[PDB]
Amino acid sequence: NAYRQSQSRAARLRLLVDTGQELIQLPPEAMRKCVLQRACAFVAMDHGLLLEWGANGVQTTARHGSKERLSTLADPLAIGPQWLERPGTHLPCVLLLPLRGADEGSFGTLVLANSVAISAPDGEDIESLQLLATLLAAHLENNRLLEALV
Amino acid sequence: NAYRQSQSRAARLRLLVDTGQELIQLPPEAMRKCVLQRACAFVAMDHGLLLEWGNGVQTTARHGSKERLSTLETTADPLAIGPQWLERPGTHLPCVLLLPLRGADEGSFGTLVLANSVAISAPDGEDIESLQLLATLLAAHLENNRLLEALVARD
Amino acid sequence: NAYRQSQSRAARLRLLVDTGQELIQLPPEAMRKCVLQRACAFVAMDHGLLLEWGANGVQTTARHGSKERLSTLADPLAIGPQWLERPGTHLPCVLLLPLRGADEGSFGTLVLANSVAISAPDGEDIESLQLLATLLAAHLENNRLLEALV
Amino acid sequence: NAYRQSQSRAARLRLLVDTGQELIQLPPEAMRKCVLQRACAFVAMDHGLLLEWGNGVQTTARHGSKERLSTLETTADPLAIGPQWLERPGTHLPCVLLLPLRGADEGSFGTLVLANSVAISAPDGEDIESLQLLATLLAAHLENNRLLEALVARD
Repeated sequence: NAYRQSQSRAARLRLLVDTGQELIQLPPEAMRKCVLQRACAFVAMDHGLLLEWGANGVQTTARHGSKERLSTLADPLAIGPQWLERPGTHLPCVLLLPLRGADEGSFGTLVLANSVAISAPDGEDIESLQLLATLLAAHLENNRLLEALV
Repeated sequence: NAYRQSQSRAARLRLLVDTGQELIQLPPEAMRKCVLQRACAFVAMDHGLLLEWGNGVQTTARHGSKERLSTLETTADPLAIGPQWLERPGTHLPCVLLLPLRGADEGSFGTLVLANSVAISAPDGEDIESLQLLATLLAAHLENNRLLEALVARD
Repeated sequence: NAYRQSQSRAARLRLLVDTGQELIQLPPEAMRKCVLQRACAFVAMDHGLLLEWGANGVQTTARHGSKERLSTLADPLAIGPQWLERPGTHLPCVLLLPLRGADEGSFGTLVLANSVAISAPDGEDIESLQLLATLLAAHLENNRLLEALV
Repeated sequence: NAYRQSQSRAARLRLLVDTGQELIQLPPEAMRKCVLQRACAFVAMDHGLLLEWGNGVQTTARHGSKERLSTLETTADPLAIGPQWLERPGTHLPCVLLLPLRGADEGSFGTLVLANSVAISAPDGEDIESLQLLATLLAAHLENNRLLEALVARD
């Protein structure tokens, strides 16, 4: 269907351009919250987390949606996206997007989660979210390097 | 197509110059309705509202059925820079465009919210950019009014 | 000529959208400098000033190009644009764009000036610059009201 | 036209996803040439350069005749937010598009400068927005490299 493809392509492009222009203007805490919110909204998922480690110990640096439900839910060796179905739980569907930096594996992960079972985002939507995750990862790392130099 | 793009660009300029000129002339309630109505028409989106916050979020203008408009979340979004296109499949308003209002003061103090009853592709980027500027023009004028009112309240 | 019109319309639209999105993100001093620079570049004029008064006495709050040449050059009752030819001078052509606020007349003016005689910008270019001047004027006034409330 | 806009949007996405993927793989000099070449091709602009500053402004990549490129001003523009389209009638490069580079650090530290030897209309807004994001992707990666180099220099 060309209309659904048409819609698909536009939504992806707007996500990238809109999130990118905002991300580079915001201070670190706001940035992480806002990228997470925009990522979640793109796939219509009602919860999310940004997790970061190795600054080993996992820290939640942004959250979207119920903290109780999100507590009901970190692989530093992961590099690829993963869609998890979790039948009969409070967050039945979860998308994991590893944040990759200077070392092997990942130093964090974007976690997008939904309170209702839903379809996995399609391959092309994941590819766009991965591009965005690369930009976020670079800014997370750069902010850490900036602080190390200070 | 060169001709079509030139003609679309003329339409964007008319929207901006004509509405920007008129905002100067109008009282705040009239400004809000004018911008919302014109913005909705410009991109053929059949619903819209304007949200403003400082108590809490207030809906200051509406276009289209109040019933469907009620289904939209109305959260303050002071951090927002630039637009957001949202797909909300299966809902009463499956497509939504957010255009923040930001003046001279720190933070966005409102959002122009356009919405459509059926799934459509996001409007052309330069339509979106024009609507974002129209929101910015509205914001400057609404903020001016607020600030002058606040200053007269101060005595 | 449809191509020159095509070019004309695009340049005007980009000016408005680009200047507007930047203006609302910048602190007051930067804002005034950047709107002036963008205005000047739009009409390919190599000098400019932003003048403000009534905070009566005229203050230069942004400048573009040679301060010496600009010294070689304020009506608070003016409201319309004006193109001045000044034959045999250091700045042979000048565009004045009054900044209108809460009172009759203007509280400032954008001055765009060129070191070489050139054609006046066309009516449509002036109309776009006037729209931009209205946005700038509102922000100048709002910044003053903000300070008055503080 | 719906079909044409969908196809243009596919081309913008390819540019972004494909180039963004490749930036990860490449050394800094290669990153700069790749983005400049692809950006110029994408909007059919026959010249370009990349400017970066911290001594002073340095031209770090070029595309097209160095002779015509020399005619462009090379001033640091740390305050710039978003693009700028310039008409420079009668010059060697009568049309110029500026796309700032901004990372995590305060201020823009460079500009992608695209330019054309003949007057053309500004590219479509969503082409411009895509090129601006490509500059942003480049910036993040160039800044990362700079910062890691600065940190190894620190011992």
